[PDB]
Amino acid sequence: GKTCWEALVSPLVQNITSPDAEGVSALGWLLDQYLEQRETSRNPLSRAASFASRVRRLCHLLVHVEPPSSSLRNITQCWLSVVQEQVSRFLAAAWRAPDFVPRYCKLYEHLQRAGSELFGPRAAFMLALRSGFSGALLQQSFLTAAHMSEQFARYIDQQIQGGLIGGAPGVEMLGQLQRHLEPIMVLSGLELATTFEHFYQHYMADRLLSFGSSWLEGAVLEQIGLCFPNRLPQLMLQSLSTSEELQRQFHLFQLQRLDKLFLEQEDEEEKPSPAISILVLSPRCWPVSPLCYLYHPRKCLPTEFCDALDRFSSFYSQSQRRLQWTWLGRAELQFGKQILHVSTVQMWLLLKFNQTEEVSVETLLKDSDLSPELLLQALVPLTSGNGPLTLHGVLRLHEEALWLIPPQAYLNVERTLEQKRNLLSCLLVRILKAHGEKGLHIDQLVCLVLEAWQCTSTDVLSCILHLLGQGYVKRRPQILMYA
Amino acid sequence: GSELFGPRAAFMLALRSGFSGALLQQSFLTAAHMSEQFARYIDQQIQGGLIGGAPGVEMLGQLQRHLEPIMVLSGLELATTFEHFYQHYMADRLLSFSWLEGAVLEQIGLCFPNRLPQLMLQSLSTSEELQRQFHLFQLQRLDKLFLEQEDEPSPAISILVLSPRCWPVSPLCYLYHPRKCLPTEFCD
Amino acid sequence: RFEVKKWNAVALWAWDNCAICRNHIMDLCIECQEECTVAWGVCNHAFHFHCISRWLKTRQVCPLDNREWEFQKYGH
Amino acid sequence: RFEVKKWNAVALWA
Repeated sequence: GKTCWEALVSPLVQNITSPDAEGVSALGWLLDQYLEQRETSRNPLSRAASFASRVRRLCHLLVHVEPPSSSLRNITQCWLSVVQEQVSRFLAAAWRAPDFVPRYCKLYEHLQRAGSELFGPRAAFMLALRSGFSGALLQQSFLTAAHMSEQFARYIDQQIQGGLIGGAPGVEMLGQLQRHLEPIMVLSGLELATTFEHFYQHYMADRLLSFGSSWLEGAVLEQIGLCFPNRLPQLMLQSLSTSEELQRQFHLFQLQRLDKLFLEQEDEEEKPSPAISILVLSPRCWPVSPLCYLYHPRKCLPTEFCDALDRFSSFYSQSQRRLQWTWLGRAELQFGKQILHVSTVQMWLLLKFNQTEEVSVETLLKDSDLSPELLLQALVPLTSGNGPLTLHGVLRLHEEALWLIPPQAYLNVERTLEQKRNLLSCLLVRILKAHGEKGLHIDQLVCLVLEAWQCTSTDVLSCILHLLGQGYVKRRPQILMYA
Repeated sequence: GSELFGPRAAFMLALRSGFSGALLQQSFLTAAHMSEQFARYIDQQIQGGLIGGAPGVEMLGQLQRHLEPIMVLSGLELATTFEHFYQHYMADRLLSFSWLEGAVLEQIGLCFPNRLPQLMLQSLSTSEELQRQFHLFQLQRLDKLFLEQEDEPSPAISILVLSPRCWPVSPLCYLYHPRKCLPTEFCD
Repeated sequence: RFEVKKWNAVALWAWDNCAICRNHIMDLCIECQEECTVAWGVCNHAFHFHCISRWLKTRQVCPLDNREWEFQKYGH
Repeated sequence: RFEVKKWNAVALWA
């Protein structure tokens, strides 16, 4: 039987799994037609169901000799090629629809099921499916990779927002959210990781400042963490916890100071408030724009507040880096029976309105010296429906737990990232050319380029990987060789 | 304690031992009531967080803060009596609505001696695998029928199977005669 | 009039050779001062494999940022 | 009438 099988079936597979001039094999065409007609092959009485049955039995027979080999490998690579063609068609077709990510996930589910129905459950075919999806995402333009990554980040942020805010529709959406993550996770180890992580940071920031670090963010990360190359999001999460620890220590330090005062005074003799919490963020992990800063903190804030801030800065200095303060934050306010949940700038404006009964915008514009765009963003909720401020620029009171926070504005890709990538590419090309047939270990080359920059090591590695895929450079294995 | 002695671990150990000892020297009915109250609190917080939208975040944060004292129950018979009520309430929570249950179990895991709560989630995963297998079986049977022949608008039903080892079901909740109280397509 | 019941403020802690052995970043290792390749870690610092091998054999944190050192295996 | 769109049945094994 070993002789018979090695004689009859094996060259048949090695033949039917060979691309034509157009690149199509017989079995490739067969599987493609199966996938195309699967939707309409659900009628128990139809020709398409018979087609599906024929293809199914043929594949099961062809692989039934299995528990590498020569029967597995060829059929594997053919399955890979067909998934790659399908995914690439889809990605080219719909990269701008407002329903892209869900259709992507439906595709992954349907193709995985088709594979299981065809070839049974076996290990290597799932790996084939993954590699196919990957290769398809790589055969794309840079602008489109950018847009796709942005769409993924937006999808995650929008699902978490909806599930936390909403009620039962939420808990419905949330199990789906968990389902759909396994398609996303194919991104790891590719070039797209860096841009996806950059986009993810930018929404995780606002989400953490709008709500404390819930279970949701930690769970999503415990799923998809190994995708992020530099592990920035985990560091933001850990930062919130370190800050609570610092609050504990500050309390103790206050107690020690008071004890020293009591002792000195006791030897000489022997001779209704606003709660405030502080949060420190490392600038190696959060994207805090220089536009978002406070410069003359006493001038723009009330007295007792600034006293507390000065006290905490004193502690932070004595413990050891200076503290650059920002307008980012959230406050809870009381105005009548209702309670208000506003951001920092909103609280600033509403506290400035504690004395005067009408506000002219130019006064505040001169006072803050911040970007007027963010003040407009702050005022739009406040001047909107159920808005305790009425605009006429004239601000006056119009005369339930209100939540008035400027909603997220997703970054709309029109370009700077392309410039950065191209510049890094040419710099790395020059560096590789200068070293000639000696080249370098990759890490040494990263050091050289980073020095020449005056960006992250991961960004340079992403450029290196894209160049390697382009085939300009090759791998010798520690060192890399240009060609 | 942190104010009186500074940050040290031995005093934390003393605090935990003191709470444990205080719990121990209590009559049985008091301990049973205490366990029931703990379980009811956990269930109420989780359910409120899932249904309540605007203040649910506050409830969940308070729950994560408050979980730490409940860990004192590990290493007592209170663990045995507390697992029971946690089972009863989690059954209803899982049937009616998740993903936060695993998060809670990740930190309250040690408290349960017989580990039944994790067994329930494992059972749910097994049921999903079983459904996939069932679909494949249907396709195979259709293929055999077509081979034999050629040799010459609907409700969506999902079925969940539970194990009796780690699932409390009262035999009063059974269904005995399906055709007596169900339509025909569902019965098929 | 309005009153403040709580609040949260934000600020940043605004402030490169092989700091651990202080030789030039691209230069060689002083302990052996030439077989140490540079090593990279998730925390985005570059140090000598010799330096790091020894130091880690002693202690198990990143000497520059107080995090558990993780040998970067991306892109590799 | 009243139309079902999805059902989830529950069983034990004995």
